Amino acid sequence: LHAADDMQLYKYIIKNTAWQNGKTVTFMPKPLFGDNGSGMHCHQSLWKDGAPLMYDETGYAGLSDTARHYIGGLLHHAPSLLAFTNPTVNSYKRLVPGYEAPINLVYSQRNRSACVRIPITGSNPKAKRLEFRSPDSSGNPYLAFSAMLMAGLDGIKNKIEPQAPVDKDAASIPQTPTQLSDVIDRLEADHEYLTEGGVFTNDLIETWISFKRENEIEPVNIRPHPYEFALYYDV
Amino acid sequence: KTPDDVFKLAKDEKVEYVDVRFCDLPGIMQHFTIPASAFDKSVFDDGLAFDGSSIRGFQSDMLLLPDPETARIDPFRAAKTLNINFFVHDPFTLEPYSRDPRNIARKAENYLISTGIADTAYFGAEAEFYIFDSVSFDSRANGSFYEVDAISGWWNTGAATEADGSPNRGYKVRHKGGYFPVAPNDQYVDLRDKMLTNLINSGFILEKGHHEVGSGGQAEINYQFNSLLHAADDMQLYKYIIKNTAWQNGKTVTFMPKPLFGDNGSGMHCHQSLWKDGAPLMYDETGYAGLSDTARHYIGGLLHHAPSLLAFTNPTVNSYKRLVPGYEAPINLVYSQRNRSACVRIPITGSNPKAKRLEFRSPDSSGNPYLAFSAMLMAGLDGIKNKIEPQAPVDKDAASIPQTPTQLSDVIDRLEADHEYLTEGGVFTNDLIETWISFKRENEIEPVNIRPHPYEFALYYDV
Amino acid sequence: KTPDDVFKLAKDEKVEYVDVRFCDLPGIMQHFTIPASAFDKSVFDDGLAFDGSSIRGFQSDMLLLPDPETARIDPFRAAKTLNINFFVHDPFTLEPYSRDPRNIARKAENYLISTGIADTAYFGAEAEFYIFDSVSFDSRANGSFYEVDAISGWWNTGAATEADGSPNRGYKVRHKGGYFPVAPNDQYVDLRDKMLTNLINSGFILEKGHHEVGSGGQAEINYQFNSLLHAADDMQLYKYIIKNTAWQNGKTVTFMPKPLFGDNGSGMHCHQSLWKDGAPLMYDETGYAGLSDTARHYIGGLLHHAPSLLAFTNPTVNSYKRLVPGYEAPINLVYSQRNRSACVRIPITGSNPKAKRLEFRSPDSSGNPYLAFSAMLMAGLDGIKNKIEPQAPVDKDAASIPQTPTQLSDVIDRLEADHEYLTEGGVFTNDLIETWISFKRENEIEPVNIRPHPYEFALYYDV
Amino acid sequence: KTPDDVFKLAKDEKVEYVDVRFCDLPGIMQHFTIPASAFDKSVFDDGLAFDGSSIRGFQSDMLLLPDPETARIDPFRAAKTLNINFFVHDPFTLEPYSRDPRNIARKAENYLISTGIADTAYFGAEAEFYIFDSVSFDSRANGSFYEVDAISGWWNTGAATEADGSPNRGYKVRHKGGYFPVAPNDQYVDLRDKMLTNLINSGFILEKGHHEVGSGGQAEINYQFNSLLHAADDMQLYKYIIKNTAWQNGKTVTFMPKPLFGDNGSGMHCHQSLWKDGAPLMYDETGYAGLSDTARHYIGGLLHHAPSLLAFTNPTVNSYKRLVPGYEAPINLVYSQRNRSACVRIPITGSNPKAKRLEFRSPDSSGNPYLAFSAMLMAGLDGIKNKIEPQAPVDKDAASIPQTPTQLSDVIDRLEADHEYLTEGGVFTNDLIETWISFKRENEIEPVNIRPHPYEFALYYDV
Ligand SMILES: Cn1c(N2CCOCC2)nc2c1c(=O)n(Cc1ccc(Cl)c(Cl)c1)c(=O)n2C
Ligand SMILES: Cn1c(N2CCOCC2)nc2c1c(=O)n(Cc1ccc(Cl)c(Cl)c1)c(=O)n2C
Ligand SMILES: Cn1c(N2CCOCC2)nc2c1c(=O)n(Cc1ccc(Cl)c(Cl)c1)c(=O)n2C
Ligand SMILES: [Cl-]
Ligand SMILES: [Cl-]
Ligand SMILES: [Cl-]
Ligand SMILES: [Cl-]
Repeated sequence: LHAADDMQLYKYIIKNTAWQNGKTVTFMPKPLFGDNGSGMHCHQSLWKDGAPLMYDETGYAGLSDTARHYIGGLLHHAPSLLAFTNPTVNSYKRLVPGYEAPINLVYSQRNRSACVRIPITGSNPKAKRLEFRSPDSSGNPYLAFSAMLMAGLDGIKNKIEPQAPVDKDAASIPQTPTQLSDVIDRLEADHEYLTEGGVFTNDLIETWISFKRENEIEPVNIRPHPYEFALYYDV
Repeated sequence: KTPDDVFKLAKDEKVEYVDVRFCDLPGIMQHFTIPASAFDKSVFDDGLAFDGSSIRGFQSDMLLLPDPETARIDPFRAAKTLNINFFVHDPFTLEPYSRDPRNIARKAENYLISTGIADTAYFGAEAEFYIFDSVSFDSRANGSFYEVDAISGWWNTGAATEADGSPNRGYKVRHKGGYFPVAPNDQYVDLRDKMLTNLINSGFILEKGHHEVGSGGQAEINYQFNSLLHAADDMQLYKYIIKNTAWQNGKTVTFMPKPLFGDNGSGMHCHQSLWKDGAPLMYDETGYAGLSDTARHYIGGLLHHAPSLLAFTNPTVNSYKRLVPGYEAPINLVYSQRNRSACVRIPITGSNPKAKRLEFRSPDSSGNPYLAFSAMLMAGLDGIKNKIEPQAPVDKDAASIPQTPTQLSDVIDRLEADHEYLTEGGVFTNDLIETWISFKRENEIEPVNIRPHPYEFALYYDV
Repeated sequence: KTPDDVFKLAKDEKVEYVDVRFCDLPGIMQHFTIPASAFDKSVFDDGLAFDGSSIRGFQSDMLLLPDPETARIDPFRAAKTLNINFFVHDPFTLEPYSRDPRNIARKAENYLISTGIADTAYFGAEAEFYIFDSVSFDSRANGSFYEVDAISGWWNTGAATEADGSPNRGYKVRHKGGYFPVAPNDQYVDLRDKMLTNLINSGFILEKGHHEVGSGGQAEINYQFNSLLHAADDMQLYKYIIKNTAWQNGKTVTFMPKPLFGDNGSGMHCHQSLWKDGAPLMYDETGYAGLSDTARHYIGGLLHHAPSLLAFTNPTVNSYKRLVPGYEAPINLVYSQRNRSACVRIPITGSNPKAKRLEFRSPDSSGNPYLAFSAMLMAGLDGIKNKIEPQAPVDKDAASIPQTPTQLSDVIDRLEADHEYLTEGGVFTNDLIETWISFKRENEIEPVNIRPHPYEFALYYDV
Repeated sequence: KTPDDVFKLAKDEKVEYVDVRFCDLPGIMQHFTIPASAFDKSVFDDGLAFDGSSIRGFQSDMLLLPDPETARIDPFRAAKTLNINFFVHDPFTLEPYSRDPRNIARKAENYLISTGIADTAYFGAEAEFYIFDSVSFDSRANGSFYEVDAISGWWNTGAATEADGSPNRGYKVRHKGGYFPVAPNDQYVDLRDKMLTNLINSGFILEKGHHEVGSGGQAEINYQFNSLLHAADDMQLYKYIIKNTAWQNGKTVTFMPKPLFGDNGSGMHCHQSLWKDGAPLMYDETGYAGLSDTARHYIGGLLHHAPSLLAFTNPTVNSYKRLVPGYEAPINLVYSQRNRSACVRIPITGSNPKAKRLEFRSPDSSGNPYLAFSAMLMAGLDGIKNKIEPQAPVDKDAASIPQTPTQLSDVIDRLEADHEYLTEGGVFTNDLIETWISFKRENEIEPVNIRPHPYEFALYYDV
């Protein structure tokens, strides 16, 4: 909760420092074509009774059973999870099918192209964690962090096993969907994990799906893109 | 029309040049020019040699053979010129080149004959366009824009003076209740008439049921149908004449499906029928809407293959701004007689068997009529061969009725998954289909996809 | 054509002035004018005297003798004028001046005869050019620029209004799939036709295989080949007609190899063949690609001497912006039948022996066709005399294949190291070759070299 | 200087932030910032972790270790900041990363020791720069420009008013006979003094023989030499202080070799000497110009390896606009005592053994001093190990004397062919040299090569 509060305050302070100094800031995922997008890397760990739960010397990359299953949840639910972690049409201009894009549904230790990265922290158990790389700053950190935790928890409860990790840089590796409308469809089809313990309600999820369809997806869709004039004016 | 007819036309009209025209893959006509004195019998017999990376459009020698039916005097070129369309052949083998759209249309017609189902496929097209005064656009790292404009555009009622500094005289607003008001609301009468005149002078046949229509800056002139290949030739010539009549009169035309947001898109309604031994095949008093078994099965093919068929009939990203999920949009995969919202409509023609036909309403003018008409025929023919039964027709205006896909990328995926019907008889080749899929993915779908949309800034700049 | 033919043309056309033309070293035609009334037999017999620092281009008296085959009515000059090309002779000795490019082309033709190898060398050239609306540039102590522009240039899609304040009407963008679209995409149709018409009226022969082509602002009109000297005369006249047709219609043309960055360069494909006693020498059914021993050895010479040959066929710094190490560039020192990437291509002409020839693809229009065609013949002749065997031909599209050098300074070095083949029969003299090497080094290579390039500021200002 | 010294400086100066600096390959310093409160002993012992695609410059985790000798208060940053340079290490192995220029300089120093030839290599550099008021440039399809400007530039004597509309007050023209006139001809006195003051405040030592000099917009401030690595650190800090002193006073500085055509280029004269056990190794009364065997052999190495050495000392395309084949240019591969035109000069220092050294005059400021100094040492050390004998020195002012290559592409070729001396002791690795060769070819040489130069339009538009 307070991490999300911190994010809101971060954005507030960044935007207003700029504003007071005659500038203007955007957190939108992709304001510049042919230049770096803006992402939000999310580090996550679970703790119990003041002790870390993610570490195990014996597991791959120092990961416990609980950690691996959490990852299992993230990767399995990713297509729907992006409805909160990457909630805008503009998000999918960053998450693009042919680059360094964190769109590959695998976990890794070296591959700066996987959804989930395990930062190298050595043998210090406290530092062990997972970094979800896909998200951006375009939505709601309260909802995004919550949704991530719910995916992880569903992964633990159902002992979901993730695909084998990939440490080297074809059609074998699954992708995150490439459009908001697709991820909204996936959210509609698979939101059971979010309703566990009444954290998200069906009512809220349906509202979110409606809002994005009617206010965001469709209004962009019906409006001719300037580049369509370059392509097609003279057909 | 024969070679001798063409030479006679050349001599009578005192032609100075001959323009050698051939169609490229996306649907733009290409040309080079030769002196009339070099246009003789050896052009029809041996053909014209031309560099084959130039004929192919990518970076070997090709041979061009003229189609005498397509010969027309160019009404725009100062030097008296005869335009003729050609087919692309391999120089060694004389084989029709498999990626020349005109060959594909010819192959489609020959295939029809070879199945014994019919001997002629007739296509009639009604194509809309917009007349503008100006267009500009660009796409940069830090920004993007487009702007189309017209003196009489309804968005200009507030202008203090026109672009040339002359006064605003009004008569711009579109009213409820009537789409086709008389002058001065109609501000394009004389220009449209010039287009009409040029079409009639260029051999277009306008008779009963053919008209010139205008609504704001939008217009349409329809004309007599033709057999498949020559119907597509007619469409190319139509576009050529409309664009250049506008150009010569200080205007600029677009056939793009959706140039204006919140205004009518531009469609191409395609009428189709099959004929054998001078007799129609679509009629039967006893069938629904007067349709024979052959007609119903053709419809079956159209509706079944529609998701992939749109890759040719609606081949651009901009197409899907017209085919939009919540309007009057011809996106519903049903056939009907009253519903101006179904893919296939059966125009009401009474009991005259000759007039019976089907109108495919989804297409637009943004692609290649040679490929689009061919693709439509192939869908229909696969429908007949496999006796495909269409869903029950719908004559009344929920989740029950299937839709056409809503994005070019989706219809390209569907083409990839289901193009078997197009390869029958070698009309389309797997090679060509794969090329078409690549081209649309790399040059159209992806380049639009990676570029932020202006409205994304309205929605998201301040997230 | 005889002197009497020329006098008859002068009298029939009511010529008022005769333009005395001669070629300078780099390749620009020079002139002065005399009244027609002073153009008589004594011009052909004795010649015209003219100050010989003026004829030579540097700072003695020279004599000019007319070539009757080059006589043409000037279609641009208001006062009726006859243009004729001349040879430069020493007044005392009547010796052909060794630095007049026209003499060098004549010497090349006579040398051919004297070797007994053949009696006629035919050259066919296809030369591209760009049509622009404007050009400006300068080079100062603290800055430098150039800018070429055209209303219809693809970089101008975003212009609010045109340079004259008229509205932007679009149709500027180059599409994938087709290089030669019809109007209105083709925005130079009428102007190109005017160029074509002027060429035909000026005695150029356009028959089977000859065409007018346009792509954006780029164009080409090819025409019937000719014997070496007169083929080069034809090229000079071609450029003259293209440039001035443009000029009279408010445009400006350039034949420079590479005016546009990231767009097609302008090349000059050079077709060549040798003939003896009215019969072709290049054909043999049994040889690869129908090539005789004489043809293959000619190719051997072209490829062996290519690095030095480019000093005349690609004689400018700007040439090497077209001949660039990573493209479709005709820079690969091989011959081929399919590979549009080899220096020498053998056009496919079937079994007709007369049509067999070789196409040297590397050259551009930036220099001197008299010197370029001569230099090409000498390379081919040295190849025959020494029976030089070319590498195995390549019909498929690594470090194995040798390249043409990539800079003018390199090819000038190679010319300095290997010009023996040019001095055979005294066609080129050592004196001339040394002068050419000096000129290019001091006036072209070095002046470009010492001037910072604008992109160096992008790369390095902040180092 | 020790870690404790640095902490003491941080505390005394009330530093708010620490700037973590590391050098990229081409030679620009990179940084990120941490709060001062996180700058403690664990920074020196364990280092700082940072994303290793960010540290590497291409698209794994890297560790950064501070060099206490490089700590300096930033005089420009409003928040009180301490700048420190770092070495890049692999996190797992603690191995110095082989492509961090700072490590390379360190490896060079350690290698020297390990050969027993000497224990310390001293480098002194004199680097010139230009002060301008403005710069702009671009590179587009249809045109290209750059423009640098200064109110007092000699090309501006004719200006009716200055850029701000204030009157032209003259005193701009450069006169014959004196390069360093006093004010008001000298229009940068106060700005240069600010630069001088900032250097002194930043730990630069200026004593006997050190000065501030200005000529038009050009300037130089030299300062006490240092051991190799730290001399390169000093150079980076020098450039930093010059550029930002200018920036804070509304000006803009460039260290590019040749910003002005027909005005002095900007060079970096590099003084070098070897020392062992606190004693000089370069002196010998008996040798020519007071040079020991070790010195002469070092020179031998420099002159022998110069063609490849310039890949680091003169690493840009713009470098070769200064090193031009017909001037005072330090391009002659000889050593001398009087000839201000030789690569290596021996400054006259009399019989004081400590002062004896060699000045390499060819280099400029356009690259990476860490790599340049290292490469120079390696050439010298290869010269000593193989007792390379240099050509006879030249004290008088033809084709006898060898030149440095005249183009970056040539020196890159020479580096590719001869880089064995750089890999001795693993100072440079083959991997790094290949990367450097690729980088220069793909990002610098080729991009300049493919872009038409403005002067080509002057020369060739009308061919
Ligand atoms: C009226 N119409 C249109 N137009 C409808 C109005 O817009 C122009 C096309 N297209 C038609 C028809 C049309 O009537 N038919 C049927 C058809 C076919 C061949 C013959 Cl000989 C005859 Cl007499 C009739 C057709 O087969 N097609 C394709
Ligand atoms: C078609 N062509 C072209 N053109 C190719 C198309 O562009 C213009 C030049 N150049 C040719 C040829 C060409 O055919 N020949 C061979 C040649 C030579 C002499 C005679 Cl009498 C005859 Cl009938 C044929 C040649 O020797 N040359 C040089
Ligand atoms: C005067 N100078 C310059 N400057 C010349 C004027 O511009 C600044 C560099 N650079 C020098 C020298 C220079 O004197 N030396 C020799 C040297 C080396 C070490 C010691 Cl302890 C001493 Cl006392 C002298 C050197 O080794 N280098 C590198
Ligand atoms: Cl979407
Ligand atoms: Cl799409
Ligand atoms: Cl050069
Ligand atoms: Cl270079």
